[PDB]
Amino acid sequence: GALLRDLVLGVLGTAAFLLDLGTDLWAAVQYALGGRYLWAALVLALLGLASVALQLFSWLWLRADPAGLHGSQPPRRCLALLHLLQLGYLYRCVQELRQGLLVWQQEEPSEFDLAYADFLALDISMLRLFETFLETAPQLTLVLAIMLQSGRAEYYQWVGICTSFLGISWALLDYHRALRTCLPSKPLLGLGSSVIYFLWNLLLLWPRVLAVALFSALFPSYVALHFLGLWLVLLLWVWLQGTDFMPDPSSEWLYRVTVATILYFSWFNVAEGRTRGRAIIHFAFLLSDSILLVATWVTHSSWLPSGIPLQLWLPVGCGCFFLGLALRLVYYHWLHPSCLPQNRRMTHLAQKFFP
Amino acid sequence: GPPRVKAVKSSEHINEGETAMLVCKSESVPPVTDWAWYKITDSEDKALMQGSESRFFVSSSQGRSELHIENLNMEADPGQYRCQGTSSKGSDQAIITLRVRSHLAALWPFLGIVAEVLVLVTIIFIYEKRRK
Amino acid sequence: QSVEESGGRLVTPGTPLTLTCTVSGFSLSDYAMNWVRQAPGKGLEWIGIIYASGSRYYASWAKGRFTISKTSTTVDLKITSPTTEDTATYFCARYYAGSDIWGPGTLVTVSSASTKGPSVFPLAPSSGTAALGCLVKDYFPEPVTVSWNSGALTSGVHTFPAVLQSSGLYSLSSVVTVPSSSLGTQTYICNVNHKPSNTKVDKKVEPKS
Amino acid sequence: ADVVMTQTPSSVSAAVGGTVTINCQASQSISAYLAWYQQKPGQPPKLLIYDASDLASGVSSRFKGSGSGTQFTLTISALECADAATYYCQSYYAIITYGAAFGGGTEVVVKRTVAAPSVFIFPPSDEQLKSGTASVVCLLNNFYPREAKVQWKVDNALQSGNSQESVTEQDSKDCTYSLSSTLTLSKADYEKHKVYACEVTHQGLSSPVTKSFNRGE
Ligand SMILES: CCCCC/C=C\C/C=C/CCCCCCCC(=O)OC[C@H](COP(=O)([O-])OCC[N+](C)(C)C)OC(=O)CCCCCCC/C=C/C/C=C/CCCCC
Repeated sequence: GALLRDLVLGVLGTAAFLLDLGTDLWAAVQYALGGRYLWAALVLALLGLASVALQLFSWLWLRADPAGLHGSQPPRRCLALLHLLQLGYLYRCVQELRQGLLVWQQEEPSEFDLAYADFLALDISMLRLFETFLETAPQLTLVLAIMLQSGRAEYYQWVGICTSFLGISWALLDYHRALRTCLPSKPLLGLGSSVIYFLWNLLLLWPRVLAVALFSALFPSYVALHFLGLWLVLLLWVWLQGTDFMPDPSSEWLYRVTVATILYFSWFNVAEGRTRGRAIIHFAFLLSDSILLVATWVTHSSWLPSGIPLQLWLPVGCGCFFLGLALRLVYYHWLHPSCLPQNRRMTHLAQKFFP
Repeated sequence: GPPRVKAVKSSEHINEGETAMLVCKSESVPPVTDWAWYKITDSEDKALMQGSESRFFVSSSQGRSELHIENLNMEADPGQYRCQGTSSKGSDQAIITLRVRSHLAALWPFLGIVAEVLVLVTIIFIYEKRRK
Repeated sequence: QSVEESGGRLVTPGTPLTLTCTVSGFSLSDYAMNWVRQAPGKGLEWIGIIYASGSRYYASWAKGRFTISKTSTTVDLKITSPTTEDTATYFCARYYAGSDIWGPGTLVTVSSASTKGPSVFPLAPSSGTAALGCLVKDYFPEPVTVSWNSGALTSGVHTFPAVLQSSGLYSLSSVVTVPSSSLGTQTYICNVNHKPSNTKVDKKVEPKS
Repeated sequence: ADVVMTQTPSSVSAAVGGTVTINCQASQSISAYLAWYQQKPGQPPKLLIYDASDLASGVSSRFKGSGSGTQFTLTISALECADAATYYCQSYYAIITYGAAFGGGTEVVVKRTVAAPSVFIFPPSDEQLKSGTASVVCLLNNFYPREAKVQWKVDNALQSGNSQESVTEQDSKDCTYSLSSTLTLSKADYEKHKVYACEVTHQGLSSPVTKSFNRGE
């Protein structure tokens, strides 16, 4: 069942990421040929910077990797023309697909090949997490901001937000799958831990996206300052923290960049295992900023066209917030545990996540 | 018969630096020929003459009068204004309240944000540098 | 309560021009007057306003390019330096609450070309309802009015909007549908009038054998 | 600084009896002094709503203005064919400082039932050839929808660049359109060829209709 589970889950992942890119692109095209181009330019640049940062992640990790990945037909040059062409994250996917398929089809290969496959699926999982909080999350905030600001919601945008949502759902499920599969799973329902992980994290993730959106639509000229400021502080926090996630020390610039940007939307432990203190500090940041933002909306109330019902979505915000908080408590209290190519990044992160 | 005048907006809230336009209207027959605006003060009501301080303007038509106040001041402009229309059969009055929002409340998400950033930096800088 | 503009015509760039709006049914001392312009096939541009007291306020983009004044019965709008980008229809409107009473509007064209009279050619009816019309071609500048049988034929009259040609002259057709039986026992004459060239032409459109 | 009005959408359609909405967004607080106007092609505009909610004199109740602050919205119901026109909003809040700029405009197109176009062609009259020019007119009458393609064929050759189209506004009685196509040619090129046709393609036509005539005959 392991082989089937792997291949089908990975198919799901690849398809999801595809669909999400497709919808985003379609939306952008619609914008440009539909009217104003500033929204097309913003989605293009957001896409670009995201893609480029995942591209430099994958290229860094490849450069570090010891003697392995021998089934790499392009000898150091095509890999680079590929990554340099902004088209990437696809080679890792196809590689996972082809490996898993070759294994499934083979009767019973060596315990080395299987480990290589597990490492491939762990890598892809990681890069999906990073893809989701670097690309789909901002893209979702942007789309919500345009819907609420212009006031005219169309089919493309509804589908882009059901896609974004599906991408965050897959992403966080795959990342809980990975985090638990890297260490001995003492409990018996790791799928139930994964599901309540998706529920908690997304339940509180959404209100922050709505908040940022609301802001972005009430003051589109202050988003740059706001995000740059908070990101400066988060970055600084990571710098004051420790970072030994990937071999290259000089290259930690990217890891701290991403950690900075992921904290802006959720809670991602950096490198220590001292809980119940940095959690409350986070939650007080995220909450205070979201409350301030909502407050800015309730101040500049009559400032947006009567489009999406705002006297129905906002209550759902506090409801999802409260619920998320509850299941987060339930996750830490109840499910949260106490304590051959091998991914040293995922061993790292797993041990630093389960102290 | 007697005229009946009413404000378009009984209460308004504009901000300093801009120009408020209060307007009264009436539909009685005969129409209101002359209109007069007064500002309410403690125990006395002062008439608003056109051209005062190069910032007041009155534009009157049959049964309708606009009061334009430029460069909304926080000290003398906010308050209650009374419009009085005098038709050949009598006169009537309406009351309009004007508030002036300042830049303190306008630049509320700027000070708020920079204060929150300052607080965050202090919290993290004491929680790690010396406490941790 | 009405107003009527006058002074629209063709002028060369740089030559000043004064438009006059004559009110009727109300005094200019008890109501304000707005001046609004509209380019061919575009939206309305607000130019300026003159209050009852006499104060004049102009739009930001129009500061200096225009001048508003008024007498006891008319409001005048002078253009000091018209440009090619100043060709538009100009309306005057009484300001009470927005602009309720509007004028018919006068057309001001600014170009280097000269006026040219219109040429009218009959569209003979084909051979249970026949169509026929008049082709108003190679005229300048706008506008031209077309009426059928001194204004007695209105049902079915379609006047197509003019279009600019390569030579720089406008052209349009005015067609009308009538019963085929009537072509033999009824005279159809189109009356084209082009005020800028003072050209009145009444052309009959007879059927072809 | 003059207040700028952002009128959206540019176009809006509905069937006879439906309901349309138009939104105007002001650059600054013009809380309740916004007027709505209906301008028909050729005729001058007519004031529809003042103070953003008060109906003008002699105006039907189908027009309803709502909104305040910086967002306003006009709504029409029971859309008759006489409603086909362009609508504009206009701010008049403290004109002496921000002006009275107008909106971009909103062409309201009524969506009636499909109507096939009656096609007639008119050769240039003998009097016009004296001047030295020939103009052929292809008339599409009382049709719907507005989208239609006119093609000029001279001696089976497809012409392009020597013709001009013109489309009228929606009729106030039956919501139909009219279109004229004026092929322009010199005397020489007109006498050179023999057969002239006007291939008209439209949704209301189940098959391409080709009206043609012969020179002289
Ligand atoms: C190398 C440096 C890297 C870090 C910095 C670079 C990238 C990230 C920064 C993003 C911020 C971009 C903000 C754009 C500002 C300019 C907007 C503009 O000029 O006009 C926007 C337009 C205005 O429209 P209007 O005039 O009708 O407004 C009328 C307004 N009133 C109603 C009041 C009259 O409205 C709109 O489009 C509103 C849409 C706004 C969408 C904002 C999305 C923000 C997302 C943030 C997440 C970022 C992730 C980056 C990845 C991290 C990598 C390290």
